Amino acid sequence: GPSFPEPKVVRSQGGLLSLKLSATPTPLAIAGQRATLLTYGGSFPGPTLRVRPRDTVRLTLENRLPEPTNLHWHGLPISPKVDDPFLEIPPGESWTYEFTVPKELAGTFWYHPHLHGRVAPQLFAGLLGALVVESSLDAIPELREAEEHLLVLKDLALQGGRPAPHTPMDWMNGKEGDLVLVNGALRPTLVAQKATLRLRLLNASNARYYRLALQDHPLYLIAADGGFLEEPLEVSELLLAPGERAEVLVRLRKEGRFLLQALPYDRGAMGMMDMGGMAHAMPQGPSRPETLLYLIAPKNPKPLPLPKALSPFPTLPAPVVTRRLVLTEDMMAARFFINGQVFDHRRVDLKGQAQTVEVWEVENQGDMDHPFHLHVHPFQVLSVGGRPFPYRAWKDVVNLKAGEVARLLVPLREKGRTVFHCHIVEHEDRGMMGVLEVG
Ligand SMILES: [Hg+2]
Ligand SMILES: [Hg+2]
Ligand SMILES: [Hg+2]
Repeated sequence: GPSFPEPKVVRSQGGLLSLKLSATPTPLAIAGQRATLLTYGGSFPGPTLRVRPRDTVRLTLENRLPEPTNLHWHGLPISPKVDDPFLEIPPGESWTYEFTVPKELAGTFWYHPHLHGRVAPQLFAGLLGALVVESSLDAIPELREAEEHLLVLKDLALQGGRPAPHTPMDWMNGKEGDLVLVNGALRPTLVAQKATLRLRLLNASNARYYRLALQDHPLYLIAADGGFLEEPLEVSELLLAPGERAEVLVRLRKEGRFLLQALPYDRGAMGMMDMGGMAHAMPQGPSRPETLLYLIAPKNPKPLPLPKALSPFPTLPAPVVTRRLVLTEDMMAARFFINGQVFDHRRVDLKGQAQTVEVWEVENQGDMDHPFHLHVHPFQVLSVGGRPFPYRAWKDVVNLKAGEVARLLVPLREKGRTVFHCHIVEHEDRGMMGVLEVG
């Protein structure tokens, strides 16, 4: 096969992507060992769905798991009557999701389960795949001539040839695994044929963070979770929290081998100690550095020039309401809260008006990082930790370190009931989720 493994792509045909996927336990070879995972389409990751604005998607999900499941069309601004976080597909049953891809949309999105209390074990076991919305912007020479790859960043732990079970500690911290994989492969080699790479990045991990840095190179950020930036932004490193996506250009500077690494990062995970009296909780400290892939540059690389511009960000109407959402933790109970409450699917927490803009102030009063995700309604991050964001782009997950406040500009789009929650998925399963109704 190609030296760099990527999920198989399924493309829309004549404006229609019609596909049947089964969620099924699947024996496969992964990282040199045999394991049974839970997969879509018999693969890990699931197939990449590649569509264009205005395409029709018709996806029938058959549930061959022993428990209920569903899909969340993560990042897509579509109706929560389709992207329905309350829908349960029982074992053996099927459900067809049908929607039209919005006209003003581009980027890397993804699909995975969202059923309260069951997300963490299902996602950890392999139920995830990417969804790419192609853009006319993709035809500009500076992108068209780049070598494009998808990197699905997802870790795993195996026990007895199956995904390792969640421990009590995993429910508190979010589960991380020792196998730190890219597209299900262990430290693959990417032998570049072109000097400019266009990498679409997806953190599909339950809880692991990826503090991305390419040896000897900067990265040029060109898209966030849900759309292009206005122009490329040069960065020395790029943190991807669980659920986040990004697209970068890499301009290879000389021949040789360069490591793409996940550098040490302390997200506030905790261990337990006993040193005289307490059987007390203690910081795990930063993650160990990981090599994600080996990038081999071609001979005499001469990168394309960067595009001068990408996509102008919409000028939003003035906001009509400000919200405050405070995140807190009870670590020893593995319970997590928004404004002092745990999720209740019967309880509406916020009621907003379609087509108005709201300001959401999300404050992390816990001691761990908490990435905050809102379904259905992409947002513009204005600032985090009191620092203004250095670009304008659509996001749907925003990371908050302990004590930080994020201020978000949230246009409400589709009407209906949807959810917002922590995307360390164990924390969502353990209560850190609320309900928004848009009318
Ligand atoms: Hg998600
Ligand atoms: Hg969700
Ligand atoms: Hg969290």
